[PDB]
Amino acid sequence: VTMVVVICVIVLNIHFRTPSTHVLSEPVKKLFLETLPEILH
Amino acid sequence: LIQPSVDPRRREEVTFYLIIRRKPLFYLVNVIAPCILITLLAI
Repeated sequence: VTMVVVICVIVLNIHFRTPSTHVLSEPVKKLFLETLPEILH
Repeated sequence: LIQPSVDPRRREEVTFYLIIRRKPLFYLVNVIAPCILITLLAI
């Protein structure tokens, strides 16, 4: 449960990122939007 | 064998000592580790 809370904190950090605070890297975007959505399913 | 002090004008005893160490596994499992986890969440 401690590990899941840490995971939830990280996922909320990922969710609430904005252009004015972070830069969406193209390798990161391509990995998490094209590869892993296909792999998981 | 404990002897009493000399009387200018307590009784002699035989004393058995037990130096014993606690085995703290129960408190490590039940108190310390959850406290570490809660501190990690507080970070």
